[PDB]
Amino acid sequence: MGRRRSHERRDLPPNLYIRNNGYYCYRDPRTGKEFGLGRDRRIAITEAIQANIELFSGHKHKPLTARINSDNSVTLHSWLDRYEKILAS
DNA sequence: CCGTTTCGCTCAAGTTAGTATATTAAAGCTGAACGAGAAACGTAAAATGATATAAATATCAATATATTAAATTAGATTTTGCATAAAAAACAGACTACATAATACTGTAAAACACAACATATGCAGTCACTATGCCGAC
Repeated sequence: MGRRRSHERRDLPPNLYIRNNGYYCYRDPRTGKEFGLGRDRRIAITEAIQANIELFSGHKHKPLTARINSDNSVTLHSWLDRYEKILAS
């Protein structure tokens, strides 16, 4: 992979970059080069967004096996089970 | 004696009957840590119980007679409780004199930055290689 995922990519489209000088670039699916898009975040992002298309349903993440995860997991039944206990008190 | 069916029971999902509180305000309860003076104890030293026997000293009744400590007065006086009042010193109530800050006003250097023509390294702009398995193709 070489770079894998990084931290700045966490909030940037697939074909988008982010140099050291807070600048963003536009990758090219022909040779691998890139150009200069914008200085802002949502601006450079939206640009790469309208380039190919938006994200998807959720998140990709597909290395080789798996790793730690700490996302959202709200549920009604789960709450209800905790509610029945509070009632007994 | 034993099996079979009805009946007493409790679990599970609808159908009704009843009563109504939150903050202020000020305590009251109780586990746990905090800080000295007096007497029961105990080993050690001083006074006393132990112990006995012929000789020395005290035990005491019954009454005369000189002696004396000391409570009982009785009058004398330091001692003790309580102010009164003025000489003497403290200290606000005045006031000008004196040295000192806040302020009144003039005199002068210079901080702080816009404005404007250049000068140019450096970040950004644009393209190819570095570095190593995908994908696609065979096994």
